[PDB]
Formats: sequence, C-alpha cells, structure tokens
Amino acid sequence: GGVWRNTEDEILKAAVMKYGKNQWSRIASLLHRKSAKQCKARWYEWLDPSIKKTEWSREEEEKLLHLAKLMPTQWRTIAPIIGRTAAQCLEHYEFLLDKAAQRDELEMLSEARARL
Amino acid sequence: NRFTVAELKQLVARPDVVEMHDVTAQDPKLLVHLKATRNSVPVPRHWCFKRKYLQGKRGIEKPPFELPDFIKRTGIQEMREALQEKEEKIDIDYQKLHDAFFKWQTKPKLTIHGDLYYEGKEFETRLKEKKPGDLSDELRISLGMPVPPPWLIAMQRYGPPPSYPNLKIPGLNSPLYGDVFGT
Amino acid sequence: AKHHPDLIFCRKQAGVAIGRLCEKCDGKCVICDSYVRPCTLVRICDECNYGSYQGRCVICGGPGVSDAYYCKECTIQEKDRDGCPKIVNLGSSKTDLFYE
Amino acid sequence: TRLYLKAEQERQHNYLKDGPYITAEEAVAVYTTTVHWLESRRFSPIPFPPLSYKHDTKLLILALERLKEAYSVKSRLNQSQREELGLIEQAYDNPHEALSRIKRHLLTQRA
Amino acid sequence: WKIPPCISNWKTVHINENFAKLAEALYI
Amino acid sequence: IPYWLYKLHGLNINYNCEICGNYTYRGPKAFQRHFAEWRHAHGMRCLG
Amino acid sequence: SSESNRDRRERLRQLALETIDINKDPYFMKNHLGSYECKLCLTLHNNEGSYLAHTQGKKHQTNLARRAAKEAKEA
RNA sequence: AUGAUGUCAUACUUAUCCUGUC
RNA sequence: CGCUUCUCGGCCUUUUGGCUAAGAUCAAGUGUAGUAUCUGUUCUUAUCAGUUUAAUAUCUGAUGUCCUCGAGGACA
Repeated sequence: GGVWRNTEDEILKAAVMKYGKNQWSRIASLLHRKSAKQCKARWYEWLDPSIKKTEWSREEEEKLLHLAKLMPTQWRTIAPIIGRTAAQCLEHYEFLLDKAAQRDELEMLSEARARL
Repeated sequence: NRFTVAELKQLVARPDVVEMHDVTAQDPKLLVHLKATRNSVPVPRHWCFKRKYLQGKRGIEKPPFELPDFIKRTGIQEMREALQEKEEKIDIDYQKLHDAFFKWQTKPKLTIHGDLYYEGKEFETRLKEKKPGDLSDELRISLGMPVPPPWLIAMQRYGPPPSYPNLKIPGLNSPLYGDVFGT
Repeated sequence: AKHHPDLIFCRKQAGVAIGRLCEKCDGKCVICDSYVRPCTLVRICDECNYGSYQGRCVICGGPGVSDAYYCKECTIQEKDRDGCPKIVNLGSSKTDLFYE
Repeated sequence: TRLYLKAEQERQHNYLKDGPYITAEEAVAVYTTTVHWLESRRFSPIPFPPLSYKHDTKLLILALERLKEAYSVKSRLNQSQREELGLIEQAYDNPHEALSRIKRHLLTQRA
Repeated sequence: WKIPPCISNWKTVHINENFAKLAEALYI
Repeated sequence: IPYWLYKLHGLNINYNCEICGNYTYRGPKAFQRHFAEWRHAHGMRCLG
Repeated sequence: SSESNRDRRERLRQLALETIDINKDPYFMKNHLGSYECKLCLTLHNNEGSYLAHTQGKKHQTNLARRAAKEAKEA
C-alpha cells in the first residue's frame, strides 16, 4: 500500500504540526490508511519541511559522482552527507546520471613486453 | 421547414406564452394550444440551465429547522437541547402531546396546484400588490398615528396621484375603518 | 427492485397456480419489496410453474415453503393486477459470490 | 539497551567522521588473496535469479515455510506481525506473483 | 534573565580521504 | 486565455437584437436578456 | 471499531478546526451535515482533507486582486 | 467567472450479498 | 511654570505538584450495481457544406503557383 495521496499528505502534515514528531502512534490514529511506521517514514521522506525536493544543481551532481565510487553500496549513508536526505532522490539522480552518460605467465609476458 | 417566431405569434390567439425554444419543436400549433390551456402548468426553468437545479445554493447558509408552534408548545425541543448539552429522561407528559397533535393542531400554509418550486424561491416573497390606501401594521407603528395616514393630508393639496388615477382615499372623494384608508 | 435493478420480471399470463416464497425470502413483497401490510396473494404463471418449476420462490427462486403475498401499497396502486412477476433473468447477483 | 545503542551511535559517527577504515593496503592484499583462493578452487560464480527456474518455486515454498513457522507459532499477534502473516498467506495463495515481486525487488530496490 | 518556552519532548566534516583512497585502490 | 470558459459560457456567438437599437449580442442568453431590457423598451417607446 | 472510528473522526475534526484557527482560513465554512464548504472556491468538500487540500488547485486568492483593485484604486 | 472532456483518490445509495454446486 | 525617582489605583499575555521502560500499547472488514463530490489537463480558427442540438455546442470535409522566415513579397 502507501499511495500517499495529497489529502492524506495534508492530514499527515497537520498531525505532525499539531501532535508532534516523536509520537508516531498518536498520528496513526487519525488517518485510517497507514500504520505508525509508514507514517513516520512518509514524514521523514516527503512530509519533512527540511527536504529539498527541487533545485538539482551541478555541485550536488559532482558531489554524488565523487561519492558513489568511494562507496558503491550504502546509499542511505550518503543521503544526509550529500544534502538530499530523501533516500530515494539520490538513487534517482544516480540513475539519471547513468542513463544520460550512456546514450605467473601473465607477469612473465609483461616482463618480456617491456624487454622486447 | 421551420416557421419564425413572429409568424407563430401572429397565428396564435394567445401570443403572450410563446417562447424562443418552441420554434424548434416538431409541431408548434399543438404546443401553443397546450401551453394556452386553462389549468396547465409550465415546464421547469432547468430545461436550459446547466446547474441541475441544485448547485446554485452553494454559499447560502440557512437555519437548521423551523419547527411549528404545535411542537414548540410541548417542551420537547428544550428537553432535547438539554439532553444534547448533557451528552456533549425528561418525561414531561403523555396527554399534552396528544392534545397538541389533535386539539392544538395548526394547518400549515399549503400552495396552489400551479405553484411550482422556482430556483431560489426565497428572495421573491411577492404578495398580491399592497396599493394606495392600504398599508401594513408595523409601518403604521413607525408612522405612529393613532386609529387618514397623514400624507393623504397632502394628497389633498397636490392632487390625486398620476400613477393610480382611479384612486379614492378616505375623507376626500372617498367618504374608512381599521387600517385601510383608500380604495 | 432494491436488491437488484437489472432483474427483469416474467409478466406472463396469470394462471391458477398460487405463488410461494422461500425461507430466506419469507415476508418480502414482490413489487413493493416491503415487509408490512400484505393484502393480496401472489399468483404464478402456468409456464412458470410446471414440474420442477412448481413450488419455487418467485423472488428468491429457491425452495419455497410459505405462500407469497403482495403489499397493500402495491395493491392500492394497482401494481398487483399486472402479469406474473417471476424472476427469469439473474444478472449481477450471486455470480461472483459463488467464486468466493 | 539505551546505553549500548548510544555506544553504537558514537562508534558509527566516529567511523564515518574519521574515515578510519581497515588499512587499504592490507585490504587490497586480502581481496587479492580471496581472488586467488577462489580461482584455485575454481568455483563458478553464483547466477542471479533464474526467472523460469525449476529451483525457484520450490525454494520459495521452503523459505516461506520457515518464515511462517517462526513468525507465527500459536495465538499471538501485533499489527506488524499481522501484516506479515497476511503477506505470507497471500504469497502462499499466488506464488508466481510473489516470485515476481521478489525478483523485481532484488534487482531494483537498493534501499 | 528570562526563562523561555520549552517544547521539545514527545508528549565534523563527515568525510575522510582515507575511505576514498581505499575505494580507488580496491577498484585498481 | 480562457478559451474553454468562454466556449462553455457561450461567448463569441452571433446574435443581434434589432429592437434594442440594432445592437449585437455575443450570446443567445445575452440576446434574450437584451430583447427585454431598458434600452429595448426605451426604443420601443420612442418608436411608438 | 465503530466507536473508535467515531472518536477518530471527532479527533480529526478537532485537529482540522485547530489547523483552520491557527492558519486563519477565511474561506472554510461548515455545512449542516458534517461537511466543509469553500466560500472562495465556491465548491463542496467531501471530507476534512478535501478543504485542507484546496490551496494548490483553483487558487481563488489570486482572483481576489480584481476585487482589491475595485475596492481600492491605489496599490 | 460557470461549463467541457480527462487520469485519479474520497463519500454516499441500493434493508445488495457469503455455504453456491453439477 | 518644567523635569527625575518612589508609591497607590483604572487594566490589554503565558500560566498541573514529581518520577520510573518516550511510563508501557493496539487501532482489520467481503462482493454485485450505481451516484455524488474534490484535484489535474485540453479548444482565439479563420470561412463555408453536411450530420447533430430546443438553440448552441459537438462531429465530419477543403480551395490557386514560386521564394524567404501562419505571415510578407511578386506574377496570372
């Protein structure tokens, strides 16, 4: 599930503004569609007021390109370091950057490769 | 193949009921004969509208319910309000409700057979034509005259009104009891 | 009716076979589909009650136990003097419920 | 519990704050030792999910049986455990769709 | 010297060059 | 440019009322309201 | 079940009333059947989330500039 | 400023209905 | 006559006595038909002919040649 409609998103934002942040059970008792963990994940993913959902620049693209090679896995560790902190915009930006840019005898051999 | 509105109005004996949409029918003579009947009712005004006769009252806020005097004189509304205030029993009487339902029964204001429901039907509280010589109570109160209304003293000097020439008002050419001082 | 707007009645010629109602549809009217004021009994058609089609309910179509009757509101509105209201068609009802 | 989670918090912020890894040269030697050992034993690489496999449905039933036998035993619940049991039952009802879901997740969702 | 309101209760550089130097060495 | 709103409202429709001083109307409802208006009645009273 | 749903609907109505009092929305109006109705948008709202979502589509606040210019000729 | 088609939730009604089988 | 401080009164904010594991937790509805209400998006097309509509609306068809970027120029 978890379609995350706009009328549910406004109700979740009102519940986060009214009830609190560290009370996930109190916010899940006024929606009748998701659980407390799903509501907390939505509040930390899309309903967070500090999430930069737009303005993808070249400095952040160069920061993410110079970080995916140092750590290939663990995209959640590079979520708050890059500045996106959405845990899904980083993978989407990596997919966009990958799609747009696509469009003993062995040693003895190399030893004689330099001597020849 | 379709006659004009002037030709349909000149041929009809009662041309005060012809409309602009009646020329687009398949038989205007039968429609003009049926629309000029004695006890016929016209069609609703939602035939050309696009609001489906129920979307025009958007911002109009009205009262919840207007109860009659036969229900208000039983004390059930105050007991229901007290029960709603306590929740947010009475047992007043059993024969008084039967008396208010049978003996103290008020006949409501019905309507005529041709009195169809209009669109608004609340801002056009029209009533006959209270003319010259006949006025309502309260406006008597604002006027404050004890049992002529005093500007029919000046209907002496300046003359009978152009607007209602047939006029007679008391004491002048009309030789009056209660409210009505002219006919 | 109520339970089914796409259902069509038989409206055949009235015979001498008295109609019956099933145990699951007992007390329900045929035209008015009410539970109070029974005034006239239900009569079935001759082709609608023959062999295995006899003793079946008019509305429910199951095993009829008690005799069916028409509502008084349908009797005063002359809705009971029509043809035999046997349920012939069965659409959008008890079809997907058999799969579950 | 609160103390040891705080301890892991401090160590994780440390091991990312300093980048103090596992001595890159020794790391490279370890990776090379592993590559050489695996080649010497000549182990084949493990194939990714064979989509029409004879192995597939049988493996999925075995894993779901273990998951059911653990997560439900007898007459307890939650709401999270309820959704878990429900998805388990749906998998045991429409197995090929579940194998499709698993394959799509394992090849897609790297979060 | 005034006490403000208190409603909070529920009722370095973060990068090191050694990790990148280890990752590039592992890639090489 | 509210093209759909003017199309649904009935704008840019050819209509003319010769009784109301030969004026033009941009809709059929506007032509029906212009035939019974102050200017149309004034022109009818001035015509006799 | 049903009583828990009634209590949740009452808590949601109270939270919507508190949010409308905090944000000071002058277009939110209550109906006589337990629903909301927008005065500026001149449309109906089925639930409390419907009136709380009428801030991106059909922005009637930008259409009040003509009434503000008619009320006051100066800026 | 209604209205238009349109992908997409949300409420409401039908006293709708859960043992149906060869 | 003007100014500084102090007091008294007419009055326009917020305001629960604590701590333990945030003190500890959860929050079920099925199908057949059908309707309503929200949101988002599309028609400045000019003219004529036909279908269509209460009238609209809508739908269906097209008109000279050359060059340049629907518009402009030249020729018949």
